[PDB]
Amino acid sequence: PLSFAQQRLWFIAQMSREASGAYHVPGGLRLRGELDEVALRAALDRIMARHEVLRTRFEWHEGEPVQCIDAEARFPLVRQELEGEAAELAHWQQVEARSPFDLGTGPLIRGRLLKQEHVLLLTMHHIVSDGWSMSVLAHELGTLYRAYAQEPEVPALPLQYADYALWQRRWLDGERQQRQLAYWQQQLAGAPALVSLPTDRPRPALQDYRGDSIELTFDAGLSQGLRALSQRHGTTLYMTVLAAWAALVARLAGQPEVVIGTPVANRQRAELEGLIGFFVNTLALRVDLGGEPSVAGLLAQVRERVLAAQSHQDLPFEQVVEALKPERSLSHSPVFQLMLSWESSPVRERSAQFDLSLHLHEAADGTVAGSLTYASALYERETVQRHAGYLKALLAGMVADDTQPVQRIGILGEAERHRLLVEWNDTAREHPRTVCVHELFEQQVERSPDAVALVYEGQQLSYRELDRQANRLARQLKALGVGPDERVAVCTERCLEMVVALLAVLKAGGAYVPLDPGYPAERLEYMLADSAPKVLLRQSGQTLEPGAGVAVLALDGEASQPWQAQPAQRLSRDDSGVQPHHLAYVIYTSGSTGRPKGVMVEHAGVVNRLLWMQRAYGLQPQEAVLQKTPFGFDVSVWEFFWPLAVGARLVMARPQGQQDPAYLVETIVGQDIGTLHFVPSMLQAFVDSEGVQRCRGVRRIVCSGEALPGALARRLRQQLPQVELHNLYGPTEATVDVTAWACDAAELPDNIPIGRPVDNTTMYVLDAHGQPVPTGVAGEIHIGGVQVARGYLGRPELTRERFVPDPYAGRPGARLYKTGDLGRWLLDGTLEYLGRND
Ligand SMILES: Nc1ncnc2c1ncn2[C@@H]1O[C@H](COP(=O)(O)O)[C@@H](O)[C@H]1O
Repeated sequence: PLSFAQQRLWFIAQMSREASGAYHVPGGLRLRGELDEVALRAALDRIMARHEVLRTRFEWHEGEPVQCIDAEARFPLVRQELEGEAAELAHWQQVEARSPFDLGTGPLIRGRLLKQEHVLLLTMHHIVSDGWSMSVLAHELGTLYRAYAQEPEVPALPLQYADYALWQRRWLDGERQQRQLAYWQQQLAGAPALVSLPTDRPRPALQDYRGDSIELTFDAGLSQGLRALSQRHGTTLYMTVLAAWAALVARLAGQPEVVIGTPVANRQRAELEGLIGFFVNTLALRVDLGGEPSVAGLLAQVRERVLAAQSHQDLPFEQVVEALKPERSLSHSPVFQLMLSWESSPVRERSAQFDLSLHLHEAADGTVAGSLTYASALYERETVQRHAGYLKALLAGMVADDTQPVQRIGILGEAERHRLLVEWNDTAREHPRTVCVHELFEQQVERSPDAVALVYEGQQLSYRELDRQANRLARQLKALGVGPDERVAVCTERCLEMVVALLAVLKAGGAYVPLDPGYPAERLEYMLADSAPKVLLRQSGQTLEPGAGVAVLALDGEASQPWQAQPAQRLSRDDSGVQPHHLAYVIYTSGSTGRPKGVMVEHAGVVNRLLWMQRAYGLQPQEAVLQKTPFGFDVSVWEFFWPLAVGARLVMARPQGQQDPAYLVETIVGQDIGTLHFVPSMLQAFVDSEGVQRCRGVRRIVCSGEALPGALARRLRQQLPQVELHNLYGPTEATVDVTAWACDAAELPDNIPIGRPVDNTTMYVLDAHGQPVPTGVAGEIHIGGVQVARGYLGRPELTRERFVPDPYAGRPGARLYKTGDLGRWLLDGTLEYLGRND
């Protein structure tokens, strides 16, 4: 656990170390033949004196750096002889390119050799070489050894690198540099500053240069098909791969435009092709994927922008970045974060200057091979391998049909597709298919009839007492026409009679409609008329009048005494006639602006939601739950019926009690509350409230409704180290909650996942065309399974738009709910909430 200054200074110190080796040009060469250590010195010294760059040093001389060219050129070759094989070669080769040079005075190109089988290692500094110059140096060394092996004084160089540098000084000052600057500032203006590729970990504040790589090859079949495809469109094999990778990245990142950089040799004139020195320049290629282009159309755009880029390749890329004046970040590279390098007809790269670096070359077999180098801090290895699979899949689709929309080509492999759709939705759990919500309570009454069921301000009802009260009212409801799918509105503040009413409606075979008296009269009257209930159960004191032939029964007070004359025996299953597919409640949701919609929720889904909750958290009969949520919110559904189904007691909070910080803590302590709910905003008030640390008896805090910030979860641990924090997600249209995540990791992330689907529930992250997206890609959350509600009461058109057929359940008639929520799968099979679709 380092401090902030130490962690910063560590990343600052280790950034320089890994980047210190990134300014070298290594190269290996195995020498087979006769042991000819005599014919090697003249071939190495002649090549040194041939290129005045290799024997050039640099000094300070009053304000600016200057070049100090020397006369004689001697080669600094260290000699050894190793016993161990693989482990020894990798160690000597690593420190060969890792041991720094002396740019001040001394050599800048080293060498090591050891043994009729030798190994000539060569390493140059980037200020006097590059990738092209390394192969030219080995090209020259092979000829000079051959001329020695047959024959002294071994074609002369046509131009000096200082002549190139002197020409560049005038060109940078000329008006051709100003035109090339004007084009690049035009081409890259307003381009996206940072690619939003899905990362397995959040981006570090300081760019971590730790890298790794994977190997990828295109077989001869795909390689030939890409050659033929590119021939049809007048593009090179590089333009085709560039077009594919950009389309893939734009699709994965959810961005319309993608900027990909490419190292260019920058030896335009045929005069500098044999020269050694720093010549590479970088070009930033802005590829647009908007408008759903076709494979042919995208290839035409890339072909034009690559040709336009290669015409303006003299301008140094540093002057492009300086002109664009971007918000330079310490966390990512400027202008682009992805590089594609292409070699034509080395050690494993562990340094990552960019997020992804795709290196590809054309092999001898006609196949295309290379590597994909990734930043270890951002991506796991399996993510990068899936990324490489997408590219190969996208390339194959471009060959199979170059007229289709490029952004709709299938890229998912069958393994990942089956994992997303099936494996991560393996939630089937057998439950009694004929049990209704109230029957869960009735089964518990028989097990513990004298146990405490309800507590409200010094009043108590046992399980038997509560069941008999509900039976009496349920028989009165039956006498007023309450039955399957019929609604019973309930208007009351919290009290014992609130739970009597809810249980009585379910026992009578109907569905309850909660009417919170705190809402405006106009709102209550709309819901009362929209639901068209048979009966209105009303607390004494409430003045809500339905008219319209609706029967009004008093819920408490002297006016409720008549239905106490009803027998307290239970109604038979044939008397109420209710079944799990019948409605249990209609709870109105606002959604946005306009009239609220009544969500019709059936018994079977509620039973499944309650049975899962007990399996996951194991509420015991001696525990207490706090009823603090307004009963017009469906979170109250499990507050009511979870403890009553398992034997625990439900403590009804004082009306508007959760808004008093003193009352909440005092009630938690005074009543031994073990489980309660918070929306994240009110959990913040709880952890900031006086005396929250007194609540060490709390067992479970369930959080839902809003995004749960990781900092709040971590803050709750410091205040109540014993409490289990659980993040639950779900809309009303899918029965309260459909995913859950326990916040029990030793280190909690800033984005707390919403978790994994609950029992008999499926989750899908789909694109605009209803197709599953790769792991980590954002898409719209769709919910399947038994908890999907029946629909919106009296809104068949809206029901049809949001409750769509389920093509993935493998059973006819199944339906999905389109949530309007954005989410993504994490690589560990957990879901992450990202926001609203609009
Ligand atoms: N754990 C959660 N994290 C983020 N948003 C949530 C969570 N739970 C619920 N929501 C949001 O609340 C909506 C449902 O609210 P409601 O239907 O009023 O219960 C969801 O569609 C989400 O937008």
